[PDB]
Amino acid sequence: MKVEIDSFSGAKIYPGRGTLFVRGDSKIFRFQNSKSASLFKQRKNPRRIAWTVLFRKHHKKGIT
Amino acid sequence: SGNGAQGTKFRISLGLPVGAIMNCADNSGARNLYIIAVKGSGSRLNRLPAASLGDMVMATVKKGKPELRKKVMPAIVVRQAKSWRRRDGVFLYFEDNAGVIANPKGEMKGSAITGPVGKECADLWPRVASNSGVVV
Amino acid sequence: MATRTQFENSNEIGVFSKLTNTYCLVAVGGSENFYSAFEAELGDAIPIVHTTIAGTRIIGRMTAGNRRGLLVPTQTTDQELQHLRNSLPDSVKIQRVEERLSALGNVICCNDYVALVHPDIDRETEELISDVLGVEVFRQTISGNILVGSYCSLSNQGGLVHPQTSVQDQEELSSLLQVPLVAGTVNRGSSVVGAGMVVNDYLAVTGLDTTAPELSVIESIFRLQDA
Amino acid sequence: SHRKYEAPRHGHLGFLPRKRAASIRARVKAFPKDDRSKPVALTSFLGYKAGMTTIVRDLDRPGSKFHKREVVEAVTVVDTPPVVVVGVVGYVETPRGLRSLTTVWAEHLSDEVKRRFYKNWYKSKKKAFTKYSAKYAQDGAGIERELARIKKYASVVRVLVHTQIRKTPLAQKKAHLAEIQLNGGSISEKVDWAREHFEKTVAVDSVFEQNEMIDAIAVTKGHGFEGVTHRWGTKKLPRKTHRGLRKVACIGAWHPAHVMWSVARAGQRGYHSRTSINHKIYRVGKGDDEANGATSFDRTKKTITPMGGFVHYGEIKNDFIMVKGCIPGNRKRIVTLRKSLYTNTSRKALEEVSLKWIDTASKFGKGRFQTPAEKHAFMGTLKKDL
RNA sequence: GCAGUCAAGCGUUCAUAGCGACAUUGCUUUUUGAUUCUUCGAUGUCGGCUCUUCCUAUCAUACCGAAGCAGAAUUCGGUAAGCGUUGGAUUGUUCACCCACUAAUAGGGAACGUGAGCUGGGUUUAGACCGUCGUGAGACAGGUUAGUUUUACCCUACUGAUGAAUGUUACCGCAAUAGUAAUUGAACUUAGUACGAGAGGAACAGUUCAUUCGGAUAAUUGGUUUUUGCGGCUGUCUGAUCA
Repeated sequence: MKVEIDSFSGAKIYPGRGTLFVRGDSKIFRFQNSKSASLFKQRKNPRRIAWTVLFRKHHKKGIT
Repeated sequence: SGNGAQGTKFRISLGLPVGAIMNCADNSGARNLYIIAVKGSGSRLNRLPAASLGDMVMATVKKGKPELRKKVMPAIVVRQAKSWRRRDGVFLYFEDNAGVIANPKGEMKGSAITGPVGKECADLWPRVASNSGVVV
Repeated sequence: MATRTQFENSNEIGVFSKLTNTYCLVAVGGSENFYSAFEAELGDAIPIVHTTIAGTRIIGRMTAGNRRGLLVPTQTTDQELQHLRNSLPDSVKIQRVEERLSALGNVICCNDYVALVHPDIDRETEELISDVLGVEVFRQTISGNILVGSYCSLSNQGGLVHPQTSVQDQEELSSLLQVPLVAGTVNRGSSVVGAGMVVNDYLAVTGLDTTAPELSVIESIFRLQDA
Repeated sequence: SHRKYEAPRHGHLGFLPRKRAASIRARVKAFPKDDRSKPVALTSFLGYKAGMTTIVRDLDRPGSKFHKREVVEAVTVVDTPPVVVVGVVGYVETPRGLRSLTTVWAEHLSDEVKRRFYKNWYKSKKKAFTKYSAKYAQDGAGIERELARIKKYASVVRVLVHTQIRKTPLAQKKAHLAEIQLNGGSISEKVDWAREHFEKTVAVDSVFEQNEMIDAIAVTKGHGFEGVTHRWGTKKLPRKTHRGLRKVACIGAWHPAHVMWSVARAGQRGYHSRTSINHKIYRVGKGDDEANGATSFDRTKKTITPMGGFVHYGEIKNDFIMVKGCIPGNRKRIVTLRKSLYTNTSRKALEEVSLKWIDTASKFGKGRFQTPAEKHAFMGTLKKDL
């Protein structure tokens, strides 16, 4: 039982939760849920969505 | 199944009814395939036979070298884009439908396959695994 | 010293097994009349490890290695990985690799002193492949095909290629490998050479339907019949 | 003429009629065959259905491709406050079928069980069993009179039991009553075993064990009066139809000129008595414990109640049978778990299961976190908190 | 259109493995007819769609008997209607014939089942065009195009839902009668074994998956969104910020 990270929203992914996505160059994308899987299909940038991990990582939130 | 199928396959979600048109991912020279039937399918009034990843079908070449056209030949589904469920728990799907072109015994008319290949395909058809790059 | 073996009904032995000077690896399905075919010629000398790679029965397809080490794809579970580290010797070093191209069997062909890799594999891993497999790396294509590991079957003595290969292509690429190369077919005329047989110095196994002229060719170039 | 293309029926003729089930508690129509060499024990057990959740486990099933790898699976949690025995009843075989000759009740009955005898509890003087509890006012020669009529007679002995509804998040307060036959030997030893347990309590692990294959008996979720298409699964008619496209078009031939019981019609759907069989038990849970929902590899102490509790149910503070698959009836219904009626091999049965993980994340949303110790771990402190 | 009886004869010889000519004896109401018994103070006419059920004259599956059956394969018969029998291109088409799958893609009945169930492509009004025919109005072994598809609330039947009288009232049951379901295929093994000069090449048992059907159920994935739940955006109005 391995726990992976959602590559868009950063959440941990427990078994049987979410979907996986294999793009044309075969790079694999995992998603915690339909929300982050829908924002990925809209071409939204992860680093400008305020609640994602990579967002807070650039804005330097909570690492203090 | 029948000729060429090694072992059994675990049912996955059917993504390609009769009439579907998928990319043909091999280098054999066909640009796309047109599924006219699915090998081994069941018979119920009004259903359309429906393919899935790793299946063997009957296809024709709409776009591609005219040598290959106007003739029905068997084909194999290497990609789906209708998300199915593995038993390790994941749902996954590819970016689009795709397939390769084969003989009733399962050998490959082409020498390569581009982009990913589902590992429900790669295990069930030993020649497809030998031609594959990325396997999922 | 060739051997005819049929996994289930399959004639492709390079799919299901990965055979090196140090160790052997075989598929976990079907009858051990397949598995006994390795031991009877091998004996008690080398290990033989039943395994699944990424859950798939295709181990030599997803793995590339020589006696000095093994490379395993990322989709390999860790519940499987440790099993491969204990059953092999501690001399063999497995180092897992994350790459765009998942099946490492087709992408790489290597014998102890030489490797040939698919040209599109990243410059990071050709560094690593030098370390784990302990070889020199050369990016080539055998007769304009793509996957080298499936279509060119090597061993320290000599190596084989698919029949479609040009003669200027064979003589070109033999100087790279240092070993005599021979075109041919296997499994009653299958174009795919590296998926139809596995071979090392003292053993070669191939599908039951290979023809007697073909078998001698395999026997001759791999120096099977001694000597 | 003839059908012109010959296709299977719509709907199973064995489950008719589809009328409403006649109680919220589903009957048990038959019990396992009696083995007189075993100790005396009950053939079924009552419980309440909490919810479902997710299970990882290693599949060891020789020859399969998924052999020795984790697989996610759905389980249903049925909740168990221990059952308690208020009486016993004998039955004598007659040429018209089994018949109960006598009934014998416990001395002291709880509020809950006496409440079952009352539509109006608040207006009641609560006088049930008052004259009966005075048949112990003697040495008991009137009740031991009757237990002697059971032993002599009574091919089979069933034991009236009742649920404890006050350990359950349900609001009911009125406990469910039921009979359970006992398969231990010697009908003389059956009424002994009963008489010794009156007003005592019985627990899960003394009936069902690990890995067993049991029946689940509930009344179906009611969906109400329903039309032919979604009830019987018919084709929807073409767009162009007049007077509705969701129907069955031909209701019969000219002759016989009547509609036949086998054509599809609209009516009650859901809320029926349904027995499903061969459900492997992944856990038999402890009432007072921590790490009900941990396991040998897991090691973090947490119960099986999800974050925020099971939706529409409660917290699972009692014993529970945790059974693979899905089960008739919906949440908060009374389930009756029966022992199997036949021996099994099947190699899927007889497989021993070890649960590698259990899903305690919330069912009221998309749960990102298993334990609140996990949530505060990742999410950090908030504006309330510290 | 279907089933027997005699076997003149085809078949290496061999009437009955497999047939039958000459003819004779029957069955069939899914052929076409003949008659004109009921209906013209109207039984709504083709086909498809939808859906149920029965027959057996068995296409597949089950178990059997036979061969001029080594195996493999196929063929003929036996009990047998339990369960199945399909997706399409062309055509209004029933029929048919082609493509591909299938274990198989059998034949029929029920007012040529079924329009207060649909549809309205066909025939078959009134409009119009052509070809032949007629002096003409007009006619058609014809071709073509456009053309209103009504009603249930009644009685039964069916499907679901209550219910008086069984001294009152509650709980736990029994089980008469009725209905009843699963299905079929392939892969690994057995085993490259048996049979066989060879070419080729099985099966009982066991095992992993699958097709059609059925019953549930909603942890996960998906769909749905009047939680108008939260955010975004447009035009305009409340004097603007805000709401």
